[PDB]
Amino acid sequence: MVSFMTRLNVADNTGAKQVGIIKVLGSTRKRYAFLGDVVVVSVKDAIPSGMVKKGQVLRAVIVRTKKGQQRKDGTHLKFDDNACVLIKEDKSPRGTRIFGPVARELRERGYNKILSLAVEVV
Amino acid sequence: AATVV
Amino acid sequence: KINKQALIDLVEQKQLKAYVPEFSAGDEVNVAIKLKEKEKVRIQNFTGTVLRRRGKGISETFIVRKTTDGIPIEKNFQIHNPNISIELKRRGKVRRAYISYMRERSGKAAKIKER
Amino acid sequence: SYINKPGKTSAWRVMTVRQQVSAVLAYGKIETTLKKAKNTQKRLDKLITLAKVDNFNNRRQVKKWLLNTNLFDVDQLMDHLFSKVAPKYEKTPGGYSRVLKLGPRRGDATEMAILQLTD
Amino acid sequence: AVQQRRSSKHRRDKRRSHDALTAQALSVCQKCGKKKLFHRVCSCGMYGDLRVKKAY
Amino acid sequence: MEIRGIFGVKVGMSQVFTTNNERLPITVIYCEPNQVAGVKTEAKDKYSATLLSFDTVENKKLNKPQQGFFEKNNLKPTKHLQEIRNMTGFEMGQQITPQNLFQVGEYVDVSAISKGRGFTGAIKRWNFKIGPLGHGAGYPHRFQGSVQAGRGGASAQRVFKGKKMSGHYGHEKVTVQNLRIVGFDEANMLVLVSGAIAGPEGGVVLIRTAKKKPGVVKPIELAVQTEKA
RNA sequence: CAAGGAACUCUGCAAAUUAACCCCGUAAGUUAGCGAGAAGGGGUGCUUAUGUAAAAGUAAGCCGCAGUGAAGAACGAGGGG
RNA sequence: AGCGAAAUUCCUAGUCGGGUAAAUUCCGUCCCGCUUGAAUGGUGUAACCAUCUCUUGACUGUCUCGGCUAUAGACUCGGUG
RNA sequence: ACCUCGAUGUCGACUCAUCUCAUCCUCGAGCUGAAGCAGGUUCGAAGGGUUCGGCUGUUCGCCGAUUAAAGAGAUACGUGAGUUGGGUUCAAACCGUCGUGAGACAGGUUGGUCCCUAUCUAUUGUGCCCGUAGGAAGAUUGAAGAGUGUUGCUUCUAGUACGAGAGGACCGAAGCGAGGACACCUCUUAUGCUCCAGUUGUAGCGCCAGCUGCACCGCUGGGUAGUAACGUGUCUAUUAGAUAAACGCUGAAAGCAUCUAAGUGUGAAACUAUCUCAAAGAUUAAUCUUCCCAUUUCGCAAGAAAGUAAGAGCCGUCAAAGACGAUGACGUUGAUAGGUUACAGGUGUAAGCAUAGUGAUAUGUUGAGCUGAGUAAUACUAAUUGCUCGAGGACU
Repeated sequence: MVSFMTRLNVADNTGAKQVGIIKVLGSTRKRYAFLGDVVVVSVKDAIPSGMVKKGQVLRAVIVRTKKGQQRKDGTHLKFDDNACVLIKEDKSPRGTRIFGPVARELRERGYNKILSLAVEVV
Repeated sequence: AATVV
Repeated sequence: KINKQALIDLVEQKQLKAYVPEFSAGDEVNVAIKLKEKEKVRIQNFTGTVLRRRGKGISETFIVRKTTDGIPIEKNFQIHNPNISIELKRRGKVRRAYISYMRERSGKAAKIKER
Repeated sequence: SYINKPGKTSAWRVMTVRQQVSAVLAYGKIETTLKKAKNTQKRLDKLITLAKVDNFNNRRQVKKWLLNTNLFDVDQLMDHLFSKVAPKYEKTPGGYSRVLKLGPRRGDATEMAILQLTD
Repeated sequence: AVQQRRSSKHRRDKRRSHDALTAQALSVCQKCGKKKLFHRVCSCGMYGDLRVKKAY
Repeated sequence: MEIRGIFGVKVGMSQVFTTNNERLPITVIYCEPNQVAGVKTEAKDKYSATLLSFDTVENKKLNKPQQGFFEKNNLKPTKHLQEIRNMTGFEMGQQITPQNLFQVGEYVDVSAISKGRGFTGAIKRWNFKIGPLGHGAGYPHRFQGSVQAGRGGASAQRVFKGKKMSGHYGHEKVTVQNLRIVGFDEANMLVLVSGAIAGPEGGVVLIRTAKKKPGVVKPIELAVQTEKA
């Protein structure tokens, strides 16, 4: 689903377009990051202008997973791509605008800005 | 195999 | 002893709704879900098109797909589910009960309506 | 290992059932193994219970299994099936074929069985 | 791999101690003076009542 | 503990909704009434227990010893007999239903014989890892792994006792505890319990009071269908 | 064979795409011969009309998620010894 | 002369820079070249290599991580052995 | 230089581990250069866990990011009759050096075969026979055992105790996680070769149409039942008894003092049970219940020729089982298999016909036809009007 050494697109525009996973938080040998799982990431392909360059390491929250997950309620959410947003260290993201939908499960993790600047939450 | 050295 | 396996359907008749119409594989439908951030309930509107329809009871579930800002979104809906409103808007013609080719088609990805 | 014989596949068994049902429809008594008689019994009963409709739709659908025999070719055996086999068995629901067990064979001592019809 | 020490007659006999053939059940046909098997038909062609196979 | 037990047959599992917008998986058990056959008292057999019976069958085909025992004890001629340890407070010749042993949503545990699998491999049985598949594998590439405990008689030359090894799987009575009960049907005589239950459909199912949290309840309400035609 | 896509591992070893025909477009470098099928793309089914001997080509219409629908056809680039 | 940690280099994982999130490998320069070196040839070289090595796009059960199906064996039975 | 050359197969990696504690973490305590968080040190403790990658063949090492940590060692520096060959190292060749030469180099490079069908033992399963002073059927208890025992994050307690400001709790409670395990196919997927639909080439059923065979199940899109995880449920506790380290009261010896001599205690993932599984082959062969037996009776007086009537077995159709065997349900007083009917699911408008169209084709008849396992009814087919073993309860 989402695991080590995974390249994915960037839902917001801090300067980066393609981002690779480097490790997944939680206990040892997590090997699977779900929606809302903080992940250490690196930038691979990025536009020149912005506040980031190619080489830095940041922390990100996944907002889109192609496989999806069976929610506690019973409904299932799916995607056709993989999107992530970047944060500095706090729940507040660095991004100025978030493109595309964001999962509702993130409400259970904080990050109120993600809900606040979403085009429409699924 | 062989050649135990 | 002796049974008929209709007890599966017998313990079932306590949770069905009889207002769901018929819609097979390629129709444009809308669904609303009740979200509870607080005792104030919010009515999420979810338009889309039928992708699959399969089940043997409460397991009867369908798939709704929408597109927004170039990104497509999939969802599974249980036909028999409280706080779920199901309506039919447009009917089309498809030759497959489940359509899988839609996952890689956007742009003139539409079904001619039924005649 | 490697290239050794394909052996029994879906094709081979479907032939075996088709050819055995054709033969039993031609004559009415077949010597085979018990577990092959069990395999061909389902197709035999399905075909002979579908035979009793006497219309072109089922006449077409039955062609998927029948095949010619040493004494009659495909067409005459087809006509015979609805001429005197189908119109004879209509008041009794299914179960028209029976299997009886013989002694072990001489060569491989395998289980031999008679498959036959019953009035 | 191979055996290290020769297996005497004792080992082979204790190994074949359970290999003997068991008798197969037999029954007498009603109109056939033969000692045929159980649930089977002998060389004269009767399972009893219904006939089925040639005389020989 | 004052455990309460009852018997049934797993007939199939289906899901039913509840409040708070939660989806629950539920198994359905046909609860034929059990009939007490004996009370193992602490004074006579030195252990408290209760022996019951179920699956009544026609008396003629039933064996002679069981028929005589049931005739002398004045019980329903049944097919299965079994007892539960540490169950007291029931007289001989009594009726048992799951609607006077349990509450609406109290915790229980369920036991049944595990479904068989045939002679399985080591990796599938003890969740081992398949070895390499490329760069050369040898004639085995799916097997137990090293069973070595050492080479030489100083520490080894015997295979350790009870080491995880290939063999029979399943067909052994396993148990999963801490399951919430959801649905009672005295009109159709069925019990609907959350989670999943080991054992194939058509076997024996034993529902007992959970040894972890006896007499612990939690309210669960069946969801209602509002949108009507 | 889900998602990830070399994280495997002594190293992409093995395994996967690309194939046939037709139509577009092709570098750095060079001994000016090549490199080169470079790279990177588009069409291929059916019917009718036109078009030649047939094809090819064009247009109109039709169906299927898919049309050398099956079967046989080169993974590529950059740098070095 | 030329070339130069090169298949040559002991200290060596020499220094620095490029490449990577992170580099005893790879590329470019620096040269107390322990022992480079001129027909036992030195340097550069277009095309080619079932040659070796490094990076990379697609690519995939190599892998995170195991599962199913079909056979032919292996397993029971009959004959030989 | 003691055992091996009439061969004892040598690193590392992979899988699988097991053991010791001189503890890497979680746990308890003392001291402090312990204000509180975060520490340092020492004692007690082996139940569990103790990461993923780049470089190099590598252990080691360096580096990067995590976490509770990325422990020290051993087991022929664990394990090639379980895998690999990356190397020392076999024959080829090269660069540098030594050698006047064949050639050599702890100088380095490119290429280079890993044999073996399991006897005993040991082990995981699964059986036949026999045994427990009658047999059979069940249900039991438990002698000795096996497995499970890992923890994080956020919030309240509370910015309270502490400190001054920065900073910041012990003690408990609640909610959600990772890893491992037991299961289970309702949802999601994977598979699903006698399922469905579409589809190219080709040879046939004489041609149209419709089918059949073949081309990896011919290919493609779905998909019954079953089996599976990436899927969902739970397990990871609580407490009792005796304890280590330590902590005490009372108390003298030794009028004081002192946790000890008597006594009475507190005290941890350790220890016995509390959880799960099996178990009377536990020969020391255990307990209870129901059912069965009665034909005089002789020879070398032994209870002997009649050996159930309780039941079991032979054989048969099967799977909730399954390599074989067993186990489990049923054997004409039957629902076990097969067929038929009905129904569920899947598939998606069978074929023919009618109409529109010059033709690919389109609409109605039609949500129709089809279907291995799916659910149940139904004696139509299959399980015969069969055969064998099998009782007189030894003495006190």
